Amino acid sequence: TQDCSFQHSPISSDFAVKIRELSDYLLQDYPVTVASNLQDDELCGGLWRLVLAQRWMERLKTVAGSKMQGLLERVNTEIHFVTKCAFQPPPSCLRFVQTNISRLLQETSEQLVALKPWITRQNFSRCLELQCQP
Amino acid sequence: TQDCSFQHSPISSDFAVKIRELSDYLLQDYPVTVASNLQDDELCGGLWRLVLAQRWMERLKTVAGSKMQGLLERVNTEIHFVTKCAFQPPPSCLRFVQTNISRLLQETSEQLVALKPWITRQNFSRCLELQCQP
Ligand SMILES: [Zn+2]
Ligand SMILES: [Zn+2]
Ligand SMILES: [Zn+2]
Ligand SMILES: [Zn+2]
Ligand SMILES: [Zn+2]
Ligand SMILES: [Zn+2]
Repeated sequence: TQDCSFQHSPISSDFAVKIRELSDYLLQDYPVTVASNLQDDELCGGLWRLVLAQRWMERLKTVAGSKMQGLLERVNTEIHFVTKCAFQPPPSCLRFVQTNISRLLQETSEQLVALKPWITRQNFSRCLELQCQP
Repeated sequence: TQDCSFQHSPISSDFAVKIRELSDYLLQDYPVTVASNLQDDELCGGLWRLVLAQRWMERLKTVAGSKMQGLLERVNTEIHFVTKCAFQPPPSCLRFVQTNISRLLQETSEQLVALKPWITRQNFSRCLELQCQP
């Protein structure tokens, strides 16, 4: 079974800085998406969204200018650890809804904060399969 | 009667610079619009489009990060001369279409180049009213 756990915490302490820096050069209502029906799971929840947010940082880098690429990539690095785990592609039941990139960035920050005290204490093996709610 | 002429330095020599400096920090496919059926007019064509690109620059300034505002505010200053004339509100016939902001900025640059050799020699009074193709 693919496992997923972090012995040492992957979250850096100045991640909120790299996000405020990206936001300083962003057109805040740029359309991105967020899952609208992610199952309520107090252990995998933030992790699922970080994986999704992470998938967005990559897509954004491809249509970003030389200098915006660095700000994206630098925020990408703060949450790229989620790929250390074999997360499965989103299920067909997962619905996405258009939201401002400022919303996505704000939530990502929040998820890192809430995840910080637990990232190294929990076994996240069952988070690999993203789950839906109706 | 309302007049629209420019006897000063309307278009500068360094506009492609403030623009490229803006694009380097942009998500190239950010959604904007361009008029799709602007009537054919040798004298007003570019001006009308600059008029529209200008309103976008103002708009995008209200949703931009503190530092993106500066990048914008400077590109807006390059085409700010269009607000010197009493351009009338766009006609109901004027259809708009979504386009990447990269295409808008590229076109805005091309327009300033084409308009540069003439902006201070022509009288644009008849451009105050934007027209559509039949
Ligand atoms: Zn292992
Ligand atoms: Zn160790
Ligand atoms: Zn990567
Ligand atoms: Zn200039
Ligand atoms: Zn003609
Ligand atoms: Zn003004």
